[PDB]
Amino acid sequence: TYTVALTGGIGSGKSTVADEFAHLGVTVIDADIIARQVVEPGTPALLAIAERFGPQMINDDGSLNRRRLRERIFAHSEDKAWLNALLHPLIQQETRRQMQASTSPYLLWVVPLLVENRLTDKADRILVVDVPKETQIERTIRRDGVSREHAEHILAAQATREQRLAAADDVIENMGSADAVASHVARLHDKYLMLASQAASQ
Ligand SMILES: [Cl-]
Repeated sequence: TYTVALTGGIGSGKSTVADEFAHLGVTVIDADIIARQVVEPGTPALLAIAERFGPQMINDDGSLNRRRLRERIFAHSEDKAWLNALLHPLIQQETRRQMQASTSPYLLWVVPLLVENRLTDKADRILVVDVPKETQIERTIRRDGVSREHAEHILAAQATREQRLAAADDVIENMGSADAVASHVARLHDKYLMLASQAASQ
């Protein structure tokens, strides 16, 4: 299936761009969403986490108390492997299920912040969500509860803004009026529909 990679640094707001594509019927594959889905309220995996580590793992709406789980793994690094053994097969199965259930002309793949492979191994086109460096820092401080220096450190460990822009086929600046960002998405959506038709004609 014709695949567009959606990439962007921390604080780029790319999940809001992904949502705009989703609103046009595009299947969005996002490992961060799928990881939350496999431990949703009522799931066997969430029960296993609570039965091992305790009822403090579950908040009052039934969802995972992520910080309490992070604390447990931080105290006992051996429980990383247990958690990966529980969740990794579920994440693989759910990723594949969502891909197989897709009926859209193309797929949008939200690239993780830590990328292991060349994006061109998977993507037919690369879309970078770009914002100024200071916007990344500002948004990360507000959303993630980190200090400025921490945000600057995360940036230093990610691909640079310049490397991301150079690798991109298209760039969407997640800046200015939200209406205009959404119109930019709609314009790119048309380009991707045509490219998917061209790829399928072959
Ligand atoms: Cl292309």
